[PDB]
Parts: sequence; C-alpha cells; structure tokens
Amino acid sequence: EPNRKWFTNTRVISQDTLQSFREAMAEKQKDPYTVLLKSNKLPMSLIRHQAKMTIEREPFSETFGPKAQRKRPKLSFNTVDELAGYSEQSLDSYHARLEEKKLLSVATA
Amino acid sequence: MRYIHSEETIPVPENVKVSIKSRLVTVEGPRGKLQKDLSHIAVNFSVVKKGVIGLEIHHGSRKDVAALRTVRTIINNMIIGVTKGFKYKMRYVYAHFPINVNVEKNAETGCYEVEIRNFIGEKIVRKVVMAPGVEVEISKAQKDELILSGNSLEAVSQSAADIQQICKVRNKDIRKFLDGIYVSEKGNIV
Amino acid sequence: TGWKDIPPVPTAQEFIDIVLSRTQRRLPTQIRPGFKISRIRAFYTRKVKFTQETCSEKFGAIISSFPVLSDQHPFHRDLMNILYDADHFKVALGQISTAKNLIETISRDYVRLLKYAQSLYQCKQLKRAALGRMATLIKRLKDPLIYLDQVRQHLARLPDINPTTRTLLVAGFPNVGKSSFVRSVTRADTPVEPYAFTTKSLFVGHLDYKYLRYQVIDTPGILDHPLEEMNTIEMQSVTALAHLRAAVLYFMDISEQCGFSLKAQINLFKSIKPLFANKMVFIVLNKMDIKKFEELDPEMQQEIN
Amino acid sequence: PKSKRARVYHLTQVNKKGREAKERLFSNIRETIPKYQHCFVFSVDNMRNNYLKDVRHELNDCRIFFGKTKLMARALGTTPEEEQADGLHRLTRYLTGTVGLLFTNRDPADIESYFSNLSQVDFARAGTVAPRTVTVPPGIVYSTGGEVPPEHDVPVSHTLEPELRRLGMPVRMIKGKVCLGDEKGEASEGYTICKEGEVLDSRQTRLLKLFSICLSEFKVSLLGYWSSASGEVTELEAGKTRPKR
Amino acid sequence: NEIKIIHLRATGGEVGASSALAPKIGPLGLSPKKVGEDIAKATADWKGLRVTVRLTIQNRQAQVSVVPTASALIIRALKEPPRDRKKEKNIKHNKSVSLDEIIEIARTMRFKSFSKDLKGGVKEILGTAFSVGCQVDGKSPKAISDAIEAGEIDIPDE
Amino acid sequence: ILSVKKNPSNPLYTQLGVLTKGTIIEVNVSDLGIVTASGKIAWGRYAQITNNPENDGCVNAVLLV
Amino acid sequence: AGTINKPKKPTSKRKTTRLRAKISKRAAEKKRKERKLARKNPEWRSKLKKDPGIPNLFPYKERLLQQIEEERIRRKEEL
Amino acid sequence: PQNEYIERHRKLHGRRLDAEERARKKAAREGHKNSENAQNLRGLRAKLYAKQRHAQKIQMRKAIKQHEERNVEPSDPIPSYLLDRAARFSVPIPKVRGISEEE
Amino acid sequence: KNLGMRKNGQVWLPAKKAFRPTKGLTSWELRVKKRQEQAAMK
Amino acid sequence: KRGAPGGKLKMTLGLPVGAIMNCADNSGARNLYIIAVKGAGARLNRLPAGGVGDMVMATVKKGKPELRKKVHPAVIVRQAKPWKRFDGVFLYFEDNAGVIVNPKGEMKGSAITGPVGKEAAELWPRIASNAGVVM
RNA sequence: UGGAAGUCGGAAUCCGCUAAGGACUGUGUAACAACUCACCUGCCGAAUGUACUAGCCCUGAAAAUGGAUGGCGCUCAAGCGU
Ligand SMILES: Nc1nc2c(ncn2[C@@H]2O[C@H](COP(=O)(O)OP(=O)(O)OP(=O)(O)O)[C@@H](O)[C@H]2O)c(=O)[nH]1
Ligand SMILES: [Mg+2]
Repeated sequence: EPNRKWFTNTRVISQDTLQSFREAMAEKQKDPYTVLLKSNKLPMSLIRHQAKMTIEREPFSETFGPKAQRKRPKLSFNTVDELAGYSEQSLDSYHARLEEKKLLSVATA
Repeated sequence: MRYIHSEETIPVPENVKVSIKSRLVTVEGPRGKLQKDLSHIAVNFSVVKKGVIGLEIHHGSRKDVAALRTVRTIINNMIIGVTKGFKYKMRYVYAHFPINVNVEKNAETGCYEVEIRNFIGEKIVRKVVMAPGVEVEISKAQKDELILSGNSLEAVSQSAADIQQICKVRNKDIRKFLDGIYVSEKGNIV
Repeated sequence: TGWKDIPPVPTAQEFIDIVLSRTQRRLPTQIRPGFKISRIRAFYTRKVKFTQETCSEKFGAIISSFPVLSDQHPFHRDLMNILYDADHFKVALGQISTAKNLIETISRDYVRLLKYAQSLYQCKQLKRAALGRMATLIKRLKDPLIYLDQVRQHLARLPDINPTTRTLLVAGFPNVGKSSFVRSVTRADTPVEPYAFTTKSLFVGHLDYKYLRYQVIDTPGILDHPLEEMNTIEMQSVTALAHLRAAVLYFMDISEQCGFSLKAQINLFKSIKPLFANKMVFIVLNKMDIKKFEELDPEMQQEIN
Repeated sequence: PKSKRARVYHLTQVNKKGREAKERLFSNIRETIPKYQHCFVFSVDNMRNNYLKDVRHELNDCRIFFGKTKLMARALGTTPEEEQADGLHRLTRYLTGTVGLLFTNRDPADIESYFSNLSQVDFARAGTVAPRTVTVPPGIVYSTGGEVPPEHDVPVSHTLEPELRRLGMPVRMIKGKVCLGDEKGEASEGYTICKEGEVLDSRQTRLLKLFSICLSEFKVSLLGYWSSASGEVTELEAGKTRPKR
Repeated sequence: NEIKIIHLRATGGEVGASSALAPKIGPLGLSPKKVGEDIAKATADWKGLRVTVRLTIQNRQAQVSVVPTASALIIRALKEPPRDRKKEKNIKHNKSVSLDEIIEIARTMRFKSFSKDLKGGVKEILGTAFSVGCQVDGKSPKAISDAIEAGEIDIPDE
Repeated sequence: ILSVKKNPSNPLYTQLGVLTKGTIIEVNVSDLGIVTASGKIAWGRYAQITNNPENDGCVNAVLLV
Repeated sequence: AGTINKPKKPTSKRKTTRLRAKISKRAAEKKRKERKLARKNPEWRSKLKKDPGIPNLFPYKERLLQQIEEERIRRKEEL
Repeated sequence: PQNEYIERHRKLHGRRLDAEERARKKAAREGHKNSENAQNLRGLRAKLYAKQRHAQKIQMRKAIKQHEERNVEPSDPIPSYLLDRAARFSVPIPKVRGISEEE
Repeated sequence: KNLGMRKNGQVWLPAKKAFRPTKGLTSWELRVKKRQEQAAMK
Repeated sequence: KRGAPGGKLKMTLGLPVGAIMNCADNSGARNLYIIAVKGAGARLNRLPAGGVGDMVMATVKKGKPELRKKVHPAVIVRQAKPWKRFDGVFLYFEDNAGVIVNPKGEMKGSAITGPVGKEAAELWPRIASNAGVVM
C-alpha cells in the first residue's frame, strides 16, 4: 500500500554525535577484555587507483602497437651518473636476490 | 517468365570446319580437330548466315537463356584452339634446392610425362601425366620455364593446374618458403 | 633463452567464444525436468565449474609464461622498460590476475547457490547468471589482451642477449658503419642503408675467436642531447651501454659524412664515458677511404689524443 | 533475382556530378560566346591530354573548354534555328570524338603559330605504332630499362616486381634486387617490350610508362574557327582530313 | 658540369638540417658543414620557420636559395614573438594578418599560382591561411574568401 | 542492509528477513551524502528490491527517494 | 558434411497424437492471450487507414486523374 | 631470427608468385562462400553466424547513413535549471507474485 | 587485336554483351515519350 | 625424448610395477622400487612391466637418504625371469637389478658391480662404457 | 615526430585550373617515389540501379537399438494455391 513513510529518512545522526561515538567505540576496541552490552541494539553499521590513473592518462593502444604514439620512456634516473649508480645497485640487488634464492629428477608426490 | 525465343551467334573463320550432329560439335582447323558433346543442354543449332552459327532456345527460362553464353564461349574456345592454339608458360623457382624437371613422351600411352625431383630436398619423384594433345617443352629462351601447348584449352589449363598442385609446401610458413611451380603467362601459340 | 614459448593471447570476444565453445562441446547438454533435482544441480554445477576451470587454465597460462620483470637481469628488465611501458605491462598482467580471481570467486558463489536451487528453471538462471558475469569480466579486458598479444609477438621476435658472456657492443652516431662492421664480422642480417636510424632495434650476431664464442651487439645510433630528450630507439643503445659489461666499440666518422660534427661526436663520447667505468673502450675511426687521421686538422687530432 | 552483384558504396567525399554539371557547362559555354572574337575547334586524339593545364596557363587571355563532345555541340547549337550566334552551327560539324573549344580574341595566325610550334614528348597510348624497338637488357633491371647507361641509373624499386610479373616480364627478386635472369646477366635473353612497326597494347604502354620511356608526342591539331565579325567558319588543314558529323 | 637541383625542408637559423643531406651530398663531394653554414646563412631571416630551400650543385659546389612557401609567408606575416622549439610545443597560430599583407603574399606567389587573376591568388592565400588557422582582418579567412566571391571586397588587378 | 522492513507475501517472511522481489529493505546511505536540513547525516533509508535474487545471485534495489 | 555416404538418424515427420493435442491447446491459449493483450494494449491505433494509392504502371492514370478533376469540380459547383 | 625478419624476407625475396592472384580470387569468391555458409551451416554455428551477419549489416547500414548526412527534447520550453527533472506515495513495484509456503 | 587487358587474364575471352533477355520489346523514342508522360503524371 | 629405446626386440617382461630390484651402481642406493615403466601401452587392468634394457621410474627405499626423496629414471640391467634372444638362447640372471641414470641415459654412478645384460649394453652406450661384464 | 611529403597520429578540411580530381580510398617507402580508388573524358549501344513487399525454397540446434507424410514411392509430382 502507498505510504508517506517509505520516502523519509529512517535513521539520522549528527556530526559531533557520530564523531564521539566513533572515538569511544575505537577506544573500546583498543581493550580486548571489554565487550559491549546489548550490541544488537547498537548502531554498529556506522563503525564498520594508480593503475586506473595511468591507464586513463596513457591508453594501451597509445603505448605499444601499430597505432602507438609513445616516444619517451619513463625512467628512474636523470643523468649519466645516476644511471651508472642505478645499474650498479640493480646488479648488486639482483646478485643478492639470486644468492638468497640459491640458499633457499622430480620430487615424490 | 519464359522467353519465347533467345539467340546467340558465333562467327566462324574461313579455315574452320564445324560439324554438329545430335549436339556433338566437331571443329577441325589447321592445327587439328576437337570434339565436344553438348547434349546435356537443350539448344537448337542452325546456319543463320554463311560462316555464322546460330544457337537458339525456345520457351526457356532465364537459366536456359543464360546457358547459351557458356555454349557460345565453349565453341568459340574450340575454334580459337584449332586456329591459334593455346600456350601456358610456367616458371619454377627455388630457394636452396634446385628443382629438377624432366620431360619425356610415354609413347605407349602416347602422352607426355613430367618428372619433378629435388623439390625442397625431398627424395620422392613427383610424376604428372599430361592429358592427350598437350605438348611440354623446356624453354631455352628463358630460365627454369616449361611451355604447355595444345588445341584444347581445358586440357592445357588442367595440366598446368596439376603441375601447380603437385608441388605444394606442407607444414611450413608460406611467407618464408616460396618454392613451387607457377603459371606465369597464358596466351595463344600463334 | 628466448620468450617464443608464450602461448598466443586472443582478444576478449575470441576468449569468450573459445571458453563457451569448450563449455558447449566438451560437456553434455541435454537435461530434462523429469530428472532428479540433484542430477539437475550436478549438471549445472559441472557447467559452471568447467567454465571456471577453462578460464583459470587460460589465465594461468598467460601469467605463468610472460616474463617477471623483478626476476630478470637488470639489462633485460630495463630493456623491456624501454620497449614497453613497464607500468602498463604490470597493470595488464595484474588485471589478468584480478579477472582470474574474480572469475573463481563468482564460480564458487554460484556453485554454492546451485547447491540450494530447487528447480531446473532456477538452476538454468543461476548458470546463465554465472556465465554472463564471467563474459562481462572477460569483456572488460579488451585493451590488455591486445596489448599483451603485441608484447608477446615482439618478445618472440626479440633477440637473445646473454648478459654475462664474451660480448662486444658497437655504439656511436648514426651512419658511421656500425651495421657494416657487424655484417663483416658476424653472420647477422642487419640492414645497411645510407639514411639515419636504419637500425631501430638491437641486433646480435656471433663470431669465434681462439675457439671461444663471442656475441656482438649492434645498437641503434645515439644523438647528442640530454638524457631527458632521448627517445626509446636511442635508449635501447643507452640501456645496452649501461647494463652490459661488454667491450664497447665507439665508432666515429671523421669524414663527417654521417651528418654530425666531430665536436658533437666527441661531446657524446664525453657525456657517455661515466657508463664506461669497468668497461673496455675502443674508439674505432671508420671510413678511411674518404678521409684519414693525418688528413684531419691538427687540433682535432690533438683533441682525439 | 537473388544472385546479383553487390554494388559497392563508396566512402569518398567526391560524388557523381549529374545533370547540374551539364547545365553549368551549358551556361559557361553560352556565356563565353559574346566575349571572344574567334572560336577555334581543336583535336587531341589518342593522347594523354595532361598538358592541357599548361596550355590553359600559357593562354591566360583565352578560354578552353574540354567537356563532352555532344554537350559542347548542343551548347554551341547544332541547327541554325537554335544557334547562339550566326555561323556556330557550321562550326558544330567538326565536333566529333575527342575535341575542344578555344574562345579567343587574339590573332588566328598567332594561335595557329603557337599550336604549330607547341610540342611536348609524351607517353604512348594503346593503338599507337611503336617508332622503335625497346628491349630491357638481361641482368639487373633499372628504372629506365636501359634508356640511360646502367652506371647512371638507380635500380628499379622492389615493390614493382609483382607488377612487372603481372605485365609479363619474367623478372625475379634476388637479394632485394629485381633481376631479369640472374644477378650477373646470364642464362636469359633480353625482354623485348615492343618491336618497331607494331601496334602497342595497354600492357606494352604500361610497361613503357613504368620504365619512363616516351614513344609518342602531344600535338594539338586545329580544325577550324568561327569568327564573330564575319559570321563564318574558316576551315584549316586538319579539318579536311578529320571526319565530320 | 652537370647541374643538380635538390629541394629540402629546413628550419631557419639551424645547422642540423644537413644531417639528412650528408647521406646523399657526401657522394656528390660536398662538405656537409659548409652546406649547413650556407643554409643557415640563407635562412637566417626565416628564424624558427619550416622553409623550402633549393640547393644547386655544379662542379662540386652548391649555392643555396630560399623557395617561398605560402604557409611560411603567412606565419612570418603573423609576427609571432620569438621562441625556442625544444621547450614549448603544440603551439597555435591564432594571431592576425592584414588583407594588404595577404595581397602582397599573393603577389609574391604569382610565379607559383596558376590562377588567372590576382583575386584568385589572394583566395588561394586565404585558403592557406585558413588551413594554418590564423585570422585575417579580425575575421575568418573563409569568410573573407566568401565575401570576395560576393563582391563587396574588391581585389586590385595586378 | 540494515533490516528487512516488509516482505509483501507474508509477515512471517518479513520476520525471517527474506529478500525477494518487491521487498522493502533498509540500507545504510552514509556513502551517498544524504543530509538533513541542519547537518545531520541521514544514514538509514528504505529501498525496494527490483530483481529476483533467487534466480540472479545478487540483490538489486532502487532507493525510495 | 558426409551425409551421402553416411546419413544420420532420420527426423520423423509422423506426428504424435499427444504432441498434436498439446500443440492445439497451446495454440488456443496463445490466441486467447493475444486477445487479452490486444484488449489491454495501450499502443496508439489510427482510425483512418493509409491509402495504398494508384500504381504508376497503370497506363490510364492520367485519365483517372481527369475524371477525378471534373468530379470534384462538379461537386464543388453543386455544393 | 630477430626483429621484423618476415618483413625483411619479403623485402629481400618477395612473396609467392601466385599470392596476389590467389588473394584476388579468394576475395572474389567470398560472396559465394558467404551465401553458401548462410544456406548450409547447421545448428548453433548457423545461429551464431546469422547473429554476427545481422550485426555487420546494422553497422554497415549505420556507416552508410553517417556518410550520407556527413553534410547536413521535451514539449514545454523550460529553462536550463529545470531540465532533466521529473501526491501518490507509491513504491516503484506496488505488486509482485505471491510466494506459497512450499516455494 | 584486343588493345586492352582482362583482369582474370583470359585473353581469349570475347567482348561479351549485356545479358538483356527483354531486348527489342520496345523502341527508344517510345520510351522517351513514356518518360515525358510519367514525368507530367507524377 | 621420453626415454623409449628404439630397436629393442621383444622379450619377456619380468618386472611389473611394484617390483623391488637391486641398485647395481655406486650412486648410494641399495634397492629400487618400480612405480612405472617408460613406453607402457594402455590396457585395462594390466600392470606395466619392463625387461632388460627398459627404462623405468623408481624410488629408493634403502640407500643414502637424499636419494629417497626423488623419483629416478633407471635402466634394468639384470632380470631373473628367463627370456629368449634371437639366437634361440633362453637365459636368466641371478637377480633383478638396475642402475639409476638421467633422462638422456648417462649414469649417475661411476661403476657397475656385477654383469649387465646384452640388451641394456646395446641400448645404452654409457652402461656399455661403465660395465665390466657383458652377458 | 628520429623520420611522417593525402595514406603511424590530433584538429581543421579552403581555393584555383577545371571535363574532373578528397588537404584523399587502399597497396607501398625509413621518408620520397610508384600504383590505385572517388570523379571526368573517349569507344560501345538501350535499358538499368537502390530499398522494400508478397509466394515457394535453404538455414534458423541435434543426441544416443534400426524406421517411418501409414508403406512403397513420387520431381511440367503421386508436392504447393485456386
Ligand atoms: N666510404 C665508406 N663508406 C662507408 C664505410 N662504412 C660504411 N659506409 C657507408 O656509410 C653508411 C652507414 O651505414 P651503416 O653501416 O648502417 O651505419 P649505421 O647506419 O650507423 O648503422 P646502424 O645504426 O646500425 O643502422 C653505409 O650505407 C655505407 O654506405 C666505409 O668504411 N667507407
Ligand atoms: Mg644508416
């Protein structure tokens, strides 16, 4: 049956009350030996993109392919000296990781 | 719709003899004589003018009218075969293994035979038996070329297609392997 | 040892067609309303599980075959960073993995619902819902699939450079005879044409010296400008010079028929010499049928000294 | 009639002209008549007709029409009852085949002298007679096909080799070079494109155009001219020989 | 003694246009640095503009000449303030050029235009200016061309 | 979902909280920024289920604004 | 398809009595449901019907237009 | 091999001698093949083929329409701030099918 | 001889004519008169 | 290659799946337990079996402990089931024994104790090189 | 843009000579070149083109022993409409 109360807000709360409730409830979660009383009647519902940006700025078609317009690579170095340092530390990290994996006929099931 | 009368005309040169008997056309000229049985198509032949063959269909449909163009082109091709002849020049190219082509005349069957060897290094010997009337010659003017000559366009072109289709590269990239025999030129002997 | 073993990556529509084709043709398709409801549930559950298994197998085949940038040599990692946007590469493969995991979650949820479905119509609607959600998830991958197919073909055509072996590295300006040198000393088929930037990708050939196998790497030419202005074609050469412990042969044309000045070539050499630490540098002066060192000006000879 | 040829719709900017182009031609021809003293009829038969732009530029004070022959005849007026000016129906008898109109105010002697000494070497069309024998030598095929010495010729482009094979030359691709026979010019004879005193067909003329060999000439022949003052048509030399309708 | 004519596109006040020339002028016996200095001296009064340059080669020397192009003349007549190519890009030519300067450019291009009249040359220059994207007399060059057809704007004869 | 307000078929179905077509549910609309005239956050609002969840595997609803 | 050398199971055109009765019942119910939807349909229906007109290939279409002319002229004169 | 080696192979050696002729003849026979597919495919393959052909016909018709006119709203006038806007307090679905207790 | 080329390469093929089985059923001038009458009618 | 020797004449297969044979080399294993043979066909209820010179998959049950965690390819060199050669000789060895090799046939061990079969020596040249007695 | 000349991209897409020709439809070049399409002219000779509508026909989804317009069989019917 049509009724006016279908199109009204059913639960409302103010800014300061919501903030105080959240702060007090967070302080209650800080203690694991303190539990609520009548938790079923409490408003617990109130308590409880880099990839997208890169794809938006540069599409896959403009990156690589027959219609690609990409011409300038994205680098982590600026001049030749930091390029040499980057290569040196990259080789050192690669060798260290390989030694770590080495330290860490098929096998039986 | 059934068209009451439809007609086609074939001009005949002076050196051609055409004999039609129960839709069996026999065309004889300077180079030779050909025969073809066209009894599977309902058509009436007549002599409309001197040196002119008339083909007519009565009370036929559009398909029956359109078949006269095929009959006209077939008889014209027979006339062109007995007057000027037909010649297909084919070229066989290779990348690494030289393709060896031998031509001989099997006299017992009265027909030419072509043997193809070393096609991409294969040890098998491919053999193509010509239709009778088709003569095979290894061309001396150009390099790696066969010449197929005859009076029957169907026989010469079918022999050429057999030579193309017996040399096919299998299980390889056709962009990379371009070996084979291909029909380079089609034309008349005279 | 090459990346030719990557299976071909279809488009979104081709992927949907393939998965639904195996689902249609590799499973029985006749079920009757007069059968037992457990039998109907088993039928549609098998359909959903088979579709998920096909999708997961294909997605795992795509992910497990593409190279992992963190586990490559720094030369290969930075070379793939030059050729392909490494961010875009990782985003595409992460979206593939995300779609795989979401397809698995959708399949598990709809199998759980098919456990409680009570009629053949409800089971059919649940199966169609699961398959439509999987098709929508695949359709949201139109661009990464095309990108990964192009990357796969380029990786399959990429040469094999061993980062730690006896290796010569030819570098310099365009039109100085690098490709002619590599053709003369190796069996590699690198084009030699008078225009600049004829070589657009790294070529590698091989030779033998004292019964030892050497690899020789021909690189695209490098121009004289700061590193921020360098495009990908020259940055392939810059990556090869930076990350490969090689014998660098810097080729110079003193005749200046390459279109560049000797001062510019010397300036580029002095700019890239920090990368030449712990590497063996040989300046090879080419084209002496045109002009020679003694025919050069004394100040240029002094600067080269 | 289900079995029919699929009529291809063209996704290009330029459309069919139609009747409006004919009406525009009628208006232009019927408006250039009362401004020029003489109207010449010229003929260019079996010619490429691409130097008419240079002729139009050189004769800036003249007006040249090269539309449809029947359209130009009906524009000038075929019968004396419909002619725009007196004597134009006499001029319309020369408009057959590939002809054109030249409205001018210059001296007819000057026009005849200009179209006499005007001559540019041009590619031959099908139906012309070959003035000489042209043969591409065996070996590496060059751009001119042996017209210039081979030491001063660039090799022919590799993309033209399928076109030469389709046009009948048995060339082949060796090491990126289009070669006739072998690389060193052996095991084959030269390819004779045309023989002297032989009617050229489209295949031979296209081969000569690809090899940049010109075996014809561009001659504009004046048939006659109508004068506004005298109201009469004076017939020139080529007009007697050329058929009239 | 043979005379060879080579047409090229170059930026004025630049040397690197001869980088592409040295593949072909090198076999001809020319000095690429000398050719670059010559084209820089010839195009010193076309700074920052793409300008067609003709090189005439005979007896192993080349003389440089500037072949005018309508787009370059319109861009120069726009009087765009001096700038460097490498730092800022994607620029637009949206300044104004006067109709008198357009007619002067057409008079410069009477040797290239095949039009019967200076009005036809002026309209060609207006079409080129419309392609460039500038404005003439504060209005659209297409609008001025349509006004020239309509007849209220009169182009002087020759 | 905060509560099931009315299942139109049977009050027992509402007591059991059954989500079918035409069911009024109460949803937390805190993520939509619906605010009262003075600044109070409207965090509970009715909505109607407009699909068949037992055949679709999901609950689709329309706000009663 | 390898149908000539190895035909598959034939499709029977011999109708089943149960199938025919069910199809007849379903057809009657479809006719009834279409009647109900036609009665409850809110889609607009023009009272006037669009005239198909006179074919162009009729050779006396001119003449028909003439007696239409003096028919309407005589009607206007009489009115 | 390395890089665009098939393209380099085509540059140095060309393609097959009948490749252009075979491609042209295949493009010519495409109409016959399409009609044979429309009149001879069976079952689900035929249904998918028919649906895809309907899709291409719709797309081609729209493309032809767009090339044809390359060269060429509520009732009551309301201002810009009243656009895209729309008693009885009824729900969107006031009546649904009742569910029996066996269901 | 034939001064042109054929695309398929069948140089022996004759200069075919248009397949018009309804040829000769009417004349050109009569068709022009009918065209004028249909234009006035429309 | 799936370790299937070519050119092997048919003989009696005396070692089915589940058999335990001696480990004849010095790789450190004392016995081998057969879990599959290479080149076995598909047949209902039939246990795969192998003879002398056949490559099998085996697990180490007695021996050095780091051999007990993997599945090794092995070649059977001796069997106790009598088999016939092409010269009409029916023969059998004192015990069932094999050697651990790689998938390519190269031996992991360095020497062989006791004789090896003619068929094994024929189909595996490394066993013929590391064998002392060939029977 | 390293190179981009109608034909890797973004935005515009005008004028002249016109009989007609898009700041271009594809092939092609590193870029050019070259070929081709749209459009026009010459030869020819009289009817065509587009989209719909109504009939019959093909497809428009099928499992599992060997079979069914009732069966043979029927093709200007022994099928379909009057
Ligand atoms: N006279 C002479 N000309 C040379 C010599 N070496 C190379 N050239 C010419 O210089 C041009 C340089 O072409 P490449 O050999 O490809 O040099 P490059 O373009 O820098 O090499 P890439 O960057 O790998 O493409 C060639 O076309 C040769 O014609 C030489 O030693 N003497
Ligand atoms: Mg180069």
